[PDB]
Amino acid sequence: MVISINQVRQLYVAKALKANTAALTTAGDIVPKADTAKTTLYFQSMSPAGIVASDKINLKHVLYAKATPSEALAHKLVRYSVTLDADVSATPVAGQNYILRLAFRQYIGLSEEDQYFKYGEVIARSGMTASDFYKKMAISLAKNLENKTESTPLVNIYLISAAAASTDVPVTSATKESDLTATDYNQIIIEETEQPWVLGMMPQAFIPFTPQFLTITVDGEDRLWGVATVVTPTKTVPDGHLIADLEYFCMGARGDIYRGMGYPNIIKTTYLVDPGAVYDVLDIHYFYTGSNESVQKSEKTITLVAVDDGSHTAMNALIGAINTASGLTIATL
Amino acid sequence: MVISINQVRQLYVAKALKANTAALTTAGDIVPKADTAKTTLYFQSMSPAGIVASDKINLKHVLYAKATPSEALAHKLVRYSVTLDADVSATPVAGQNYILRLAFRQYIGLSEEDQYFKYGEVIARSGMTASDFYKKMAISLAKNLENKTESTPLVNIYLISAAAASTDVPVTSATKESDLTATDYNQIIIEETEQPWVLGMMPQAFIPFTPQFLTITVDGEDRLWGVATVVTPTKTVPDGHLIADLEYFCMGARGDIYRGMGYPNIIKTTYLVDPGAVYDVLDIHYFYTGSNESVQKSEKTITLVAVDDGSHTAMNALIGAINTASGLTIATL
Amino acid sequence: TTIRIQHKVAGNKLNKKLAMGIPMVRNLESGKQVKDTANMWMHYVDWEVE
Amino acid sequence: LMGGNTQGVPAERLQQGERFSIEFAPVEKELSRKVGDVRFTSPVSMRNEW
Repeated sequence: MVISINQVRQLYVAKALKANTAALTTAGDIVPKADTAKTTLYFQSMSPAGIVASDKINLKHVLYAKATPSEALAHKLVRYSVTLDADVSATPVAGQNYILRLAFRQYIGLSEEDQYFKYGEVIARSGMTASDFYKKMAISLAKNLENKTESTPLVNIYLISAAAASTDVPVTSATKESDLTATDYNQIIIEETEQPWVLGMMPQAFIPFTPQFLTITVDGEDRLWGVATVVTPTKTVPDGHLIADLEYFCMGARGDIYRGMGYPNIIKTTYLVDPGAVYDVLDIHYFYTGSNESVQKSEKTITLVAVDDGSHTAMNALIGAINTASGLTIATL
Repeated sequence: MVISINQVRQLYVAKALKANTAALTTAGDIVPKADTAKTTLYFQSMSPAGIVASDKINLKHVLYAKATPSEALAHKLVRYSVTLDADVSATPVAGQNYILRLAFRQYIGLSEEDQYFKYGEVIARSGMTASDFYKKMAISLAKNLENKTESTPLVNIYLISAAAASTDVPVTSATKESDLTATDYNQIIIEETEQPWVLGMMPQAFIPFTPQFLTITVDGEDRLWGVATVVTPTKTVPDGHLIADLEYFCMGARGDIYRGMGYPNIIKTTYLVDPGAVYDVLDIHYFYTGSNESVQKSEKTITLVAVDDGSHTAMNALIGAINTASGLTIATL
Repeated sequence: TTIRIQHKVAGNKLNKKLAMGIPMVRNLESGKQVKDTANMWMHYVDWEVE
Repeated sequence: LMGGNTQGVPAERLQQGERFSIEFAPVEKELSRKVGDVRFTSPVSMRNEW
């Protein structure tokens, strides 16, 4: 995850909090250090290879210091709710083929020009019901979108029973109309699915989609049967994978930039971020200005990430520490 | 009234103070707008064409912010009192020609510093007393300076009788001794005059003067007879014309800089300052610093005018709102 | 590794001839230990900067 | 107050109407910072008929 930097960015994992430079026993222990006359601030961190300190922060040249919670970084997955238009017809047409189209916007390549379309076709029948049509439509999408041969996950598709009205019924390529025993299906949800991830090689990305419809003859005129609607998301990709790449990136400023170039002849960097966790982040923006002519600023950032137990204890304790040592006020989250 | 600028000046008229953006209905309606954290301040003003917003003021970069009472911008009209000194002679000496001079520092139509005179002749005879002298000297002055022939005198002449001592008796190029029938005239007062003003062509301006007396022979000695003392002014010149010009010039910084140049092919701007009203002014000097390597300051100022009604009510409320919004401590009038 | 140095002079030193000069033990490349004198203060600044 | 004054300037010289004039902008001989500014004026026009 290559990012933009305001001339530098540096990261320190606050696994623990020790209150003294003496108590820095294990990696990830961090202490905020500021003199009584609050003019400088820095952090003594315990590295896999010994103690280490961060650049000193002039409490006069600090621009913004803010803590961001884990949920702020959790990508809510876009989910649509496609139903058939009660205007055209509240029920399927006897002998029409309903072909739903899912145009995917950012496919393998970065650009919006890298398009990819997936279809779900359902030829309706006399006596067919709406629930039965949603059933078959979702199953067709499953075979096309939730198949196992697809190179990359594309979308999740569900079903909702009016009786439930909130529970989403998964519909996978193994599912079959015998397993979907209901008659009050209202809609078809199509949700965004998390793409893969690799530290330093595949950043956390997504591929978005819009559902498009083809036109059916309802009396004698071509018309669209469906209305695609965006409803509140309910799934979120957690922060663990972003912070990890952030550390994989921001530790090359404090150290080795040749992360792996030179395979036998390299210098491995041990990391302290577990991508299976949820960290709250804290960023401080500050600068250095020189003397009598070197007034040009050098804006800099020092980021601290702490795991969230659900109530932001590690960070709130870290905030109290920095605030009582620096006189700052960083608005505990 | 072309002025000197610290890279910009912008003027907005506070014809009415409203609490919200929704209440901006008439042109001149204004509301100070600042966030709850008090990071930036801006003004939403109703122009004849929709609401316009001012520049945003980073409330950390405010250099100064003071308001004026509308009495500071008023110009008192200078007036002397001429009198013949009892030292030389408490009454005119016969045969001597008394010639009074009015030393102006500019011409009537020009602003460059020059020496410009106007004269008044009187030749004294055996019976002429002080009253008759002031009378004939005043009429001579009027006929010599009130030879305008187009517009208006350059100074105004009056006489004061010892009985009144406060009632200025006007003298014009038409006056004649038959109109002046008193015998207790004791001085001559000469006030400055409000010269022609045009909105963006002729700035408000005055031409000071000094009554100088030439030499007469009294006992074989050439001597000066007069006493040009400076009595306190009684008339004033408000800022309406002065402010209106400020608007006319400072509206070319957000509007059209040409104003009548390509006369058929122009853009005409509507101005909300009422020349004839008295405005109390407010001003906020601020700057924009910038990013890395871009420390150079772009200093700016936003000034606001509001009619005074004796008590500076309008401006006092406007600043009270601005202090409530931006937390500043601007002082009231 | 990277090394830097600086030195600020007031612009009024452009050609400030020195009154008496400043004798110095200046060293050449190898045949060094040449005693020299600074008539202009710039020559003395230039030599130690280098 | 410049000019080596140690006593001040009487108020009489500091009253409405006292006209002032620009003389020059002096600076240091060492490490002088920018100072001064220039001035501009506009013309007028007169007209006459045949």
